[PDB]
Amino acid sequence: LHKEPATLIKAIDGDTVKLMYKGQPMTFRLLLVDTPETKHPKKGVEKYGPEASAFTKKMVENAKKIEVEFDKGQRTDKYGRGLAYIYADGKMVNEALVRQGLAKVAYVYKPNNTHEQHLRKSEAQAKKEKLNIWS
Ligand SMILES: Cc1cn([C@H]2C[C@H](OP(=O)(O)O)[C@@H](COP(=O)(O)O)O2)c(=O)[nH]c1=O
Ligand SMILES: [Ca+2]
Repeated sequence: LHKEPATLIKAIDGDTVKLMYKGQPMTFRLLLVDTPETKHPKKGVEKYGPEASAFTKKMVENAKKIEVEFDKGQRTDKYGRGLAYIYADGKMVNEALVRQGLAKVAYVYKPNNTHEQHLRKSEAQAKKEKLNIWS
């Protein structure tokens, strides 16, 4: 996998952010995780939804550099959102969320699962420390 630069446009929620990529505005959906819903009515505003959003926001807004890393399978989901691992000053947002108990490992679709084990170890640690979601 290779990282490429992107510029923040706006953080939408814990797992969705709008970025300028290759000179174009796009919405990215974080690969392999799911932060609680703050938007869809069919879901409501789930617990930690707001916390997860704040965490991501803070993380991307305060970063010097943002980078996107596409996996080896499809790069967009059926809604047209780019599917990537996003890094803030070299720190993976996807993992930071899981490590804090602010997201669960979800939507594992081969071959897009290069960092699945890594994300899975962080999640177990978050679970064993009973953080947020796991509290
Ligand atoms: C993360 C991810 C989500 N999606 C789809 C699965 C879900 O579709 P459905 O809308 O049918 O549930 C949705 C989850 O996104 P959200 O958490 O943003 O709702 O996005 C993919 O297709 N591939 C992915 O890699
Ligand atoms: Ca979500």
